[PDB]
Amino acid sequence: AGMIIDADYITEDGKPIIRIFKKEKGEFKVEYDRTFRPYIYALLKDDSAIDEVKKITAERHGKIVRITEVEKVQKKFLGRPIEVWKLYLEHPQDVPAIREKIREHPAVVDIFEYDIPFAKRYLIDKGLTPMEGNEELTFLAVDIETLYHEGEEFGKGPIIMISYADEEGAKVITWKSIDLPYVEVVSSEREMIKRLVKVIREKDPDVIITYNGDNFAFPYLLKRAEKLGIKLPLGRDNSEPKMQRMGDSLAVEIKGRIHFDLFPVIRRTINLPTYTLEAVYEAIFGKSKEKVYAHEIAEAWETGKGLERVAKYSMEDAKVTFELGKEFFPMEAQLARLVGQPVWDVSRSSTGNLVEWFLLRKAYERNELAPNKPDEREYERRLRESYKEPEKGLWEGIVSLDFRSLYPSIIITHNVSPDTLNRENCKEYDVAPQVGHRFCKDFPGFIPSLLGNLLEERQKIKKRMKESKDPVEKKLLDYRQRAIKILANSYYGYYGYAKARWYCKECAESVTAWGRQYIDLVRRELESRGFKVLYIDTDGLYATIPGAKHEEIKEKALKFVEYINSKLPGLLELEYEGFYARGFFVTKKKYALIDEEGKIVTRGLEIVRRDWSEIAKETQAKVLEAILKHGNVDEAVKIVKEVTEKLSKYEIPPEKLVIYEQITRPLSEYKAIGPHVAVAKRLAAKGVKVKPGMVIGYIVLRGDGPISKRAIAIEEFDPKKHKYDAEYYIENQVLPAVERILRAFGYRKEDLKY
DNA sequence: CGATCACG
DNA sequence: AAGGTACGTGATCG
Ligand SMILES: [Mg+2]
Ligand SMILES: [Mg+2]
Repeated sequence: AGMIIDADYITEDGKPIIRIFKKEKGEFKVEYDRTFRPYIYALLKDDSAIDEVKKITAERHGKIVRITEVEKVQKKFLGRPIEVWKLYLEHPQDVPAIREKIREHPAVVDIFEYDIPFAKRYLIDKGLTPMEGNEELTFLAVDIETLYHEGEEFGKGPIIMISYADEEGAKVITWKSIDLPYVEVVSSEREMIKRLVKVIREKDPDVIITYNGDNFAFPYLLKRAEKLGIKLPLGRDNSEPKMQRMGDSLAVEIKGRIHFDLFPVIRRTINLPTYTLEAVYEAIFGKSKEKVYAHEIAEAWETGKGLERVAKYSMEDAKVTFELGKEFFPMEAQLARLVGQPVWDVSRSSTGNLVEWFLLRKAYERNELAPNKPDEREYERRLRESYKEPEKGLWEGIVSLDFRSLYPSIIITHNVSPDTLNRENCKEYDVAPQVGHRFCKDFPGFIPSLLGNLLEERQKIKKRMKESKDPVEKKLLDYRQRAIKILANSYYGYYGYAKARWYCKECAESVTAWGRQYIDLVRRELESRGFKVLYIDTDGLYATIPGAKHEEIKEKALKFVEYINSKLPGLLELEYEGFYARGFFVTKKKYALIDEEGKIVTRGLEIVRRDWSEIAKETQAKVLEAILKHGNVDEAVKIVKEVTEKLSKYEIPPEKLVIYEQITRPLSEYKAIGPHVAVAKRLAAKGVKVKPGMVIGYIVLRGDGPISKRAIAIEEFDPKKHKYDAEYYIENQVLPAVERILRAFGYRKEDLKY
């Protein structure tokens, strides 16, 4: 009746209850369902076996687990009818307890759909789609500033400012006197945290926007709330924000709301060497943002001087986080709806996992038994499966062309699907060029069928946009057709994704083989037009007209795409991505370009990370600037020769030689003792409370042996007594950072010293 | 070398 | 207050 924003489950008297969080004509509504039961499927060697199989037992929470009910069902598997048994369980946590007991059984051929989280199982099976309708959501951006000193335990320093922003403006809560109109002064860290809780409960936002709140703002708020003995009842059910382990990093959920962390979103959507809020804001809104570094914040807080500067930075962090959230949420909301899963989960997923959620829902709709995810063995074998070289030098006036909108059409016309591949007793088939894979034409494949529907749906949205005089629906429909384009263009890549259920190596190669015929046509037609192709990948190409005027290159390129699209049948489409003033290419997905506005765009080259020393990062940025901004590779080579000589002669300040690496576990848990851990053990031995989250700063000293034995804690480094390892900083830091870039110009590691 | 570890 | 724990690249260890 309203708009679904999330779904989860609660346990009551040992039984699961599904919770559906809704927004209905401006109001928060929570619907409960007690009737949905967890299940798996089992393919048996013979029907007789069910009598033995239904009697399988497990143990969970001290008590035994049973198969509640069994049901024989007819489904489709590998494009063939299949008879399997639906095995019902009492609680979803029963599934991981009993699934291997069922799989182990001598009469069970295989088990299926045994790793689908219960709340997602519910949404699929009940045919429920989140984010449908015109329902208007409310938003709040939240940020925090902490007092930090070098290499402190996560949460030792207090939170000193909390900022938030809305359409009503950006505000700061602090516990020191600062005279600014947007600053609220409270008495303590405890009262500042309680004020944020009060702001969230009163504003009752549907969406809480953060910039990396999954790993910084919420874990820190929770750590300080713990130390202070106070609760954070931010959930609409008064629950505290909940930390979820996603990879090695975290994910924070706020119940009844959408915690929208922009950090994974922006990282997926745009290409930047660093994802600082300042770099991101400038990239999206073309406006500069000032950074106030942690050491400046500590100095201002401790001295009590220059606090206005810190409060302005805190306020801007919230204000720009609000603006970025409003910019990036509409597309995440349309992707959620398209795949039929909540924004929380979708905003945190790869495109491959978006495809899998879309396929799982469509598989239920079409009574198609879903394949299983590969085991560790199969996953590694897929990674091991096997399926031009760029022009050297510095090129000017580079035009970029995108091929990606070609592949969905190839999958559909050739019926490329795992269920149509090398079918026995097939009457008509398509044979892939060179590779020779045969795709049955007798029935539309599961994937080609879905893709066709997706593409038809996009054409209908586009037709509705041309015929619409309402700018509000035109905006919404624009996000919708874009969301379809993103999902449709992810299928080619998905066929080759090693963790995919509907993984198909032969599908991916066949699509590559058929796609190549069009790529060779584009290449030939460009070359006859005077263009030189500098780089080609399955995704696109880069070309120039050697020694031509920039507007002439653009005009001819724009005319070229207009022409090719008129020659290519159907929905096969070439796209002019952009233009670059300069660029160079090293190998596949290793290149660097500069646009006409001076913005450097690189792929697979930059080392902007804390585990690389400043000297290596500084040298790399300088080499890229000499090449792209100055068009001078000889300047770049001289930069490297000068830096290495300076390292040899001990002319580089020790602060530019520090390496930072986080401690992620108790020190005794390490299998390999890397330099940061060798340093950490020595600190612990000295009485330092070494805990996970600590970031270890070290300098590699001159000497015999591996680097771990020669690493020193930065706080212990004495320039008089210690001598850094110049050979380590030259060969393991500086030269690796620049050798890949310079290789594009004919230099070897050996050519970059005197 | 393969295993282990960390970055964003 | 559930809920399977990404992914891909590169460096140093053992
Ligand atoms: Mg959830
Ligand atoms: Mg901040």
